[PDB]
Amino acid sequence: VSSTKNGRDSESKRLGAKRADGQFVTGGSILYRQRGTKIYPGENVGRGGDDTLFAKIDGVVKFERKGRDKKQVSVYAVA
Amino acid sequence: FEGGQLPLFRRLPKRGFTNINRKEYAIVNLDQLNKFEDGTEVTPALLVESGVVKNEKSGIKILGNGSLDKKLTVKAHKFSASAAEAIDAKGGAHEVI
Amino acid sequence: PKMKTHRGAAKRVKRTASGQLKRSRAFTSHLFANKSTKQKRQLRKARLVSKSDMKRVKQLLAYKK
RNA sequence: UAGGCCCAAGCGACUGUUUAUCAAAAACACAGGUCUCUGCUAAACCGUAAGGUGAUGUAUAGGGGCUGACGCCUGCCCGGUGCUGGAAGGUUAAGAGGAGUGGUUGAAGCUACGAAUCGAAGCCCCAGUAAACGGCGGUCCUAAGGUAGCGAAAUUCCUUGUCGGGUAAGUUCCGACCCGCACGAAAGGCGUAACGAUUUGGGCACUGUCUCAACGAGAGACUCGGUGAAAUCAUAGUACCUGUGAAGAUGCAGGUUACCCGCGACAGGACGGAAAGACCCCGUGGAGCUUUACUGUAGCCUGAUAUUGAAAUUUUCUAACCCGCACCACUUAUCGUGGUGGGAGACAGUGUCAGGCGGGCAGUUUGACUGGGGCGGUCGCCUCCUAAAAGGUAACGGAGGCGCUCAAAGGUUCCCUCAGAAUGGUUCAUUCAUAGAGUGUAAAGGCAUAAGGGAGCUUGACUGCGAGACCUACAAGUCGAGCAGGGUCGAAAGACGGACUUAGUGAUCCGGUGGUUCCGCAUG
RNA sequence: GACAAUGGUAGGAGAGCGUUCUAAGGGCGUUGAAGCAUGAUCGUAAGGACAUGUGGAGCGCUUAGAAGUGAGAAUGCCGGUGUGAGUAGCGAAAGACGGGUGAGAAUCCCGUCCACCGAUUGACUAAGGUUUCCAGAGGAAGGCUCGUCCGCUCUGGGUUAGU
RNA sequence: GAGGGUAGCGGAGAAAUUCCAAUCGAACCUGGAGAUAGCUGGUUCUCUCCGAAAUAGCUUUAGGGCUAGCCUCAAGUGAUGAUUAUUGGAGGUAGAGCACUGUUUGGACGAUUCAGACAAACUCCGAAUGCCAAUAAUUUAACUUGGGAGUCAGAACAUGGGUGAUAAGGUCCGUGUUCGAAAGGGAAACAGCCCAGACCACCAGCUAAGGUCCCAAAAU
RNA sequence: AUCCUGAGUACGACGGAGCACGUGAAAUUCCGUCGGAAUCUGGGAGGACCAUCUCCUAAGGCUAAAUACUCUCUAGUGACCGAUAGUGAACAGUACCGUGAGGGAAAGGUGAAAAGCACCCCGGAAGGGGAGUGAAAUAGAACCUGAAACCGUGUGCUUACAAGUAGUCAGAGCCCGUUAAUGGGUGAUGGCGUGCCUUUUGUAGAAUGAACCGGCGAGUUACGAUUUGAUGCAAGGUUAAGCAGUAAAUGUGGAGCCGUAGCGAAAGCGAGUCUGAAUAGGGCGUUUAGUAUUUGGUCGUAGACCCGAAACCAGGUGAU
RNA sequence: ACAUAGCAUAUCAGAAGGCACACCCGGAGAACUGAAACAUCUUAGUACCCGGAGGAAGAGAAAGAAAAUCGAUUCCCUUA
RNA sequence: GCCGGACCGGCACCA
Ligand SMILES: [K+]
Ligand SMILES: [K+]
Ligand SMILES: [K+]
Ligand SMILES: [K+]
Ligand SMILES: [K+]
Ligand SMILES: [K+]
Ligand SMILES: [K+]
Ligand SMILES: [K+]
Ligand SMILES: [K+]
Ligand SMILES: [K+]
Ligand SMILES: [Mg+2]
Ligand SMILES: [Mg+2]
Ligand SMILES: [Mg+2]
Ligand SMILES: [Mg+2]
Ligand SMILES: [Mg+2]
Ligand SMILES: [Mg+2]
Ligand SMILES: [Mg+2]
Ligand SMILES: [Mg+2]
Ligand SMILES: [Mg+2]
Ligand SMILES: [Mg+2]
Ligand SMILES: [Mg+2]
Ligand SMILES: [Mg+2]
Ligand SMILES: [Mg+2]
Ligand SMILES: [Mg+2]
Ligand SMILES: [Mg+2]
Ligand SMILES: [Mg+2]
Ligand SMILES: [Mg+2]
Ligand SMILES: [Mg+2]
Ligand SMILES: [Mg+2]
Ligand SMILES: [Mg+2]
Ligand SMILES: [Mg+2]
Ligand SMILES: [Mg+2]
Ligand SMILES: [Mg+2]
Ligand SMILES: [Mg+2]
Ligand SMILES: [Mg+2]
Ligand SMILES: [Mg+2]
Ligand SMILES: [Mg+2]
Ligand SMILES: [Mg+2]
Ligand SMILES: [Mg+2]
Ligand SMILES: [Mg+2]
Ligand SMILES: [Mg+2]
Ligand SMILES: [Mg+2]
Ligand SMILES: [Mg+2]
Ligand SMILES: [Mg+2]
Ligand SMILES: [Mg+2]
Ligand SMILES: [Mg+2]
Ligand SMILES: [Mg+2]
Ligand SMILES: [Mg+2]
Ligand SMILES: [Mg+2]
Ligand SMILES: [Mg+2]
Ligand SMILES: [Mg+2]
Ligand SMILES: [Mg+2]
Ligand SMILES: [Mg+2]
Ligand SMILES: [Mg+2]
Ligand SMILES: [Mg+2]
Ligand SMILES: [Mg+2]
Ligand SMILES: [Mg+2]
Ligand SMILES: [Mg+2]
Ligand SMILES: [Mg+2]
Ligand SMILES: [Mg+2]
Ligand SMILES: [Mg+2]
Ligand SMILES: [Mg+2]
Ligand SMILES: [Mg+2]
Ligand SMILES: [Mg+2]
Ligand SMILES: [Mg+2]
Ligand SMILES: [Mg+2]
Ligand SMILES: [Mg+2]
Ligand SMILES: [Mg+2]
Ligand SMILES: [Mg+2]
Ligand SMILES: [Mg+2]
Ligand SMILES: [Mg+2]
Ligand SMILES: [Mg+2]
Ligand SMILES: [Mg+2]
Ligand SMILES: [Mg+2]
Ligand SMILES: [Mg+2]
Ligand SMILES: [Mg+2]
Ligand SMILES: [Mg+2]
Ligand SMILES: [Mg+2]
Ligand SMILES: [Mg+2]
Ligand SMILES: [Mg+2]
Ligand SMILES: [Mg+2]
Ligand SMILES: [Mg+2]
Ligand SMILES: [Mg+2]
Ligand SMILES: [Mg+2]
Ligand SMILES: [Mg+2]
Ligand SMILES: [Mg+2]
Ligand SMILES: [Mg+2]
Ligand SMILES: [Mg+2]
Ligand SMILES: [Mg+2]
Ligand SMILES: [Mg+2]
Ligand SMILES: [Mg+2]
Ligand SMILES: [Mg+2]
Ligand SMILES: [Mg+2]
Ligand SMILES: [Mg+2]
Ligand SMILES: [Mg+2]
Ligand SMILES: [Mg+2]
Ligand SMILES: [Mg+2]
Ligand SMILES: [Mg+2]
Ligand SMILES: [Mg+2]
Ligand SMILES: [Mg+2]
Ligand SMILES: [Mg+2]
Repeated sequence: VSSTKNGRDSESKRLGAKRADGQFVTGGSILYRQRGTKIYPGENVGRGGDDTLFAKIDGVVKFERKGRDKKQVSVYAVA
Repeated sequence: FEGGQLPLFRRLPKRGFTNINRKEYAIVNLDQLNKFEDGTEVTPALLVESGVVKNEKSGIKILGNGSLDKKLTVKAHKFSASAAEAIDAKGGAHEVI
Repeated sequence: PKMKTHRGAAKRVKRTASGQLKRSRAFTSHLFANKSTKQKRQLRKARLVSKSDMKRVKQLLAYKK
């Protein structure tokens, strides 16, 4: 007969990218959900208390290289 | 009924109370006061007679929406500040009765 | 006979000008040490009955205007 | 027409009784035994009561429990439960009692509460009680660890135990052994003559039970005259084989076979007829039953108070109340009602209120998931893999963690850089060392901008918010720039609305506490 | 006129057919209404006509209104009639022949012989039934066949108490 | 034998759940009463247009229900929908590799080095795809608000995986198709495979899958 | 106001009950038990309670009308039934069933008029064939009409080598001749072809249901809600009960209801308001359309689409 | 003891029982059911049973409603 | 939680 000691999992947190490179976003739009800095805050982008990356102004999202092994996301005004 | 899930009106809290002595007034605006000619004395009886006010409630309150454009002596139970100012500034007068 | 109002619901909602129902918020009775300051501050603010819930419960408050 | 008999074993002593209609028995009863209650208006029982049964009886009697003639006997345990008896030490209700507090009008008054203290039974405690409920293990422990007798048994799982007898051959039987899975002394132990439509083994007699069937008689069947139903039934001109198919085909495919219609026969199929499967599961279905399930309740016990009085200090008295107590009358009357004596007596009974006991009786509850159900496991939250390089994604798939902690382990400014190894020294020093350390805690993602280490100051682990987003059926959950009010650190730019991030939680209703430019039922 | 669309369960939407009743209008009918029956008729469907026969007194059409408004299934309810089928059965047993009656006789009556019960298949009380008792007449149905017979049908009768 | 008595929350019981008027774990009759039935069965004329679902979440919930998803009807809005091309991006699978963690086989040297292998929870690396967006070609939706639903048993096949045994016409998820709700041709017959979507009529024609000796159309 | 004006009363405590109101801050009314006032300078009520004010005057009784019902009677009515309907009952609480309480049917129609068939014939009769009556007797009493299942008689085509959901498409032969239509009946022979309903992932299914035929047999109505269509009026819209009228339309009736203003728990303020210290920000609002009646759809309360439990309770009937 | 109870007589005829007992007043009073279980609650003071009457019954002449005042009871509309 | 002894013992307990 027997039984299993497993069978547990937490709810999935729906992390990852929320806006695309080259997309226009209003200020405050969440750009990236993550644990830790998998992607860094770049220009006009903030990092929240739970590592969320969000736009500080309205503009266009740009995911870019940051050094050799890191990356960042910025937001540039359309003008 | 939600099939045994706690219903919305049980999961939300009750709020507030009903005032037993609550007063509600029949409201007349200045654009409604336009109907009468200049120099007329407006009373609650006159308002009910001409049909502007259907039910008197706890009294008659004059409110400041719209434009008056007439000179009147308005006798009512309550006036808003803007309604009183507009009545007085159009050449007329108001009195709380 | 006349339809009966749902008395608990009538004690919990109010009717807005456009026909919406203003409601209070759950999680506002106790255990406030287990909730953040922002959580309680924003739970202080009222919301509306959602559209799906309204589809379910409209007839319970038909007389409540 | 009229007993078959014998040997041996289990059970029950015996005659009797029982499931009308599948059980007649080893079950019930029984005479006998024992325990217990009961002093008579007995106890017990029926009834709301009156009235009754018990009994026109009176402890050699009546009710209840268990055992079950008779013979020999019936061992240990009173820790637990029940029962019996103590004690008034603690705990508790009505009721008594009023310290005191508030509301209102400087009071009183009215009003809402209200604390010492008193206040029974029960329970907690002690003792006894086992033919009371029960228990009679695994140096250790217990209340105590099975006496006599019996034992592979109506009890023995292994098991057809082993040995002997009976047979040519015996899983049954009889006799022994004891290793009693899991006998055992009145839910009685071991025996027992007689008895049994009882169960079991053996033998004689006897036979169509059988080897192995044959013949004969009669009633049906069968033919004719008369009379004439029924269950069933989608329509039917209703073949077989191999296959196909909801996985077992008269009816589909491909073959094979078969001229049309009766009658007597047989039962392989028509998953044949019959009864909306009794098994099994499911329904927030029902019913009967149980109890240390929940909530009640008939009834019983106990206290206060009313009926309910009079004197001493529990005792006394008589006059209310009571007598299924005697005599007398109504009255040819074991009812009743009055009268007189006697008994008892402010008790009892009864009413109201209170506390306790109360499967005697009642209403109900007693989850779901599940490779059927039960049993086991699981049930919310966090992290990883499965998960197919966005997100999401299941199984009783594979691994772990959480229901906190920290007054700094928070904020800010400044400074600093680790593990390991080798080499020398009775932790100290040098060089390699991108982290191979540390990060409160599980994992993953991050971090030497350090998010890791230390130091000074400090309390932003603020108040009112909040454009805009993420997540999402809802209720919830998450991030958030900026704005204002006041601060902390820093020279300053600036940072700070707890913690490297992600678990550490629980709705509503109701109640408690603090505040309150709110309401407050004619007015205050 | 030239292009497109039109499989469909649960289900949504639309347009219609037919039934009964009502209002108003307009009609049919003993020179034959409704209903029923038959036909080789018409419309995209539900359905609508016509002709003939039967029937014997009511009934269409138009517009609108209102509904007990449409059945093939509920082991549906009621009624009728099949199938099984000339099949099972005809309910413990001894009858035979002669004579009679009669439309008709195994079955009724008479006779002879035979057979069965006889601690009873005999005889008498009670309960229960309630006219079944008797006579004459009858034979549709009842009688498990038949029936001239009967506990059946018709008519008329019958029960007498001081013990 | 006769005459009587005990009655259903009850009687009676030498005790069997036994009997109380042919079925007693609580008789029968009438009434409350059309109890309740998240269950089974049934639900009656026609044609036309559209046309699902068998999923998620929560549920004393699991063959029930609610909200969402998918259908329909009507109003609105108006490029916001679909596909492809180009361009930009997020991410760690296939494969590969051993730089970390772990596993492992031979050498050599005084643990290091050399060579060679293994991994869902290893990664110095890393596709094809798929996804998110931006402005050209093609295309026809898309969204909002209201009225009305049904669905919450799914099945096979192919493929990426778990589980089982690289068993099952097994089971649980991802992806696509078909059945469901789809007739027609093929696969002998054969829901789920292959071809292909039936408005009606024709004794016209061309093809698909599959076929062309006879059954049986077309090549001995 | 000298005297009187309802005493075991009012009231209170405890336990209950009735009040829309479940003991609640519970006023007001009643019952049981126990206690227990005052006396116009009094007493009660105004939702705990106190004070003030206001209203009233318990513990005695009587009292028509507007209201409720229908086994009845009289006079009438119906977009109610028309013999399986409508009462169970058009001819019955009968027949029949049960010990009993109790359950409980079936069954209407000749014809205008009985003129209900004199008489003859077969037959014991029954029943027939004539003859008569009648407009009609296949209107002859088992009587209007006379469907279907089912049972028979006659025969135009066809059938005894054939394997079948019985048809359909093709098709000779034979027989007929119409609502006259590129007709009717039958059918050698060839192709194709496993009923219907329900329930299902999937049913020829060997899963369910139906012997056949006929009749009967299931989303209705009332009152509310919401939405859509229609119509009237429009910053307005509309009456309810009642009264009048013919059981009508309608007239009258403006009480009331929905709109014209929202926001707030509330006091309140008001085109704003709430939050807030804020002249900030944010929520809900303003920046015209409603209302009455009604067709359709859907929901709620009612049994609510129909049939079906095992059971529960109450009052009776049974020991033949 | 007196009386009373009791026992006879004489006169009267008051009660009894029935119903459409439908409606009404009073006593007493369920359960299935709903709450998606169930006990408070609901079904419901309903069904049933019992008593008493009338053409009606019940209520009725303020120790009332109220907050500007009204003026017995009952019933209809509305409040809702 | 209320109280008596040294936690024990009774009582109380309707989000
Ligand atoms: K005794
Ligand atoms: K003891
Ligand atoms: K499973
Ligand atoms: K994943
Ligand atoms: K007799
Ligand atoms: K839905
Ligand atoms: K490696
Ligand atoms: K009280
Ligand atoms: K009454
Ligand atoms: K329920
Ligand atoms: Mg932080
Ligand atoms: Mg944080
Ligand atoms: Mg015996
Ligand atoms: Mg015997
Ligand atoms: Mg038996
Ligand atoms: Mg027997
Ligand atoms: Mg015994
Ligand atoms: Mg002891
Ligand atoms: Mg002893
Ligand atoms: Mg065993
Ligand atoms: Mg024993
Ligand atoms: Mg002993
Ligand atoms: Mg013993
Ligand atoms: Mg014994
Ligand atoms: Mg023998
Ligand atoms: Mg024979
Ligand atoms: Mg024979
Ligand atoms: Mg015969
Ligand atoms: Mg098939
Ligand atoms: Mg197969
Ligand atoms: Mg076969
Ligand atoms: Mg074949
Ligand atoms: Mg045969
Ligand atoms: Mg069978
Ligand atoms: Mg069944
Ligand atoms: Mg019980
Ligand atoms: Mg119940
Ligand atoms: Mg289960
Ligand atoms: Mg299992
Ligand atoms: Mg992917
Ligand atoms: Mg992913
Ligand atoms: Mg765990
Ligand atoms: Mg835990
Ligand atoms: Mg820190
Ligand atoms: Mg007051
Ligand atoms: Mg006040
Ligand atoms: Mg098509
Ligand atoms: Mg179509
Ligand atoms: Mg429709
Ligand atoms: Mg239509
Ligand atoms: Mg029509
Ligand atoms: Mg009908
Ligand atoms: Mg039928
Ligand atoms: Mg037959
Ligand atoms: Mg024969
Ligand atoms: Mg036969
Ligand atoms: Mg035969
Ligand atoms: Mg025979
Ligand atoms: Mg015979
Ligand atoms: Mg005899
Ligand atoms: Mg006779
Ligand atoms: Mg005969
Ligand atoms: Mg006779
Ligand atoms: Mg039995
Ligand atoms: Mg038993
Ligand atoms: Mg017996
Ligand atoms: Mg019986
Ligand atoms: Mg009921
Ligand atoms: Mg029913
Ligand atoms: Mg379509
Ligand atoms: Mg790989
Ligand atoms: Mg499968
Ligand atoms: Mg497989
Ligand atoms: Mg799939
Ligand atoms: Mg389906
Ligand atoms: Mg197909
Ligand atoms: Mg499709
Ligand atoms: Mg094949
Ligand atoms: Mg084929
Ligand atoms: Mg198909
Ligand atoms: Mg060709
Ligand atoms: Mg060919
Ligand atoms: Mg009072
Ligand atoms: Mg008085
Ligand atoms: Mg008829
Ligand atoms: Mg009738
Ligand atoms: Mg005729
Ligand atoms: Mg006729
Ligand atoms: Mg031939
Ligand atoms: Mg041949
Ligand atoms: Mg064929
Ligand atoms: Mg199946
Ligand atoms: Mg078959
Ligand atoms: Mg079935
Ligand atoms: Mg059948
Ligand atoms: Mg039928
Ligand atoms: Mg409905
Ligand atoms: Mg409706
Ligand atoms: Mg709905
Ligand atoms: Mg009467
Ligand atoms: Mg319930």
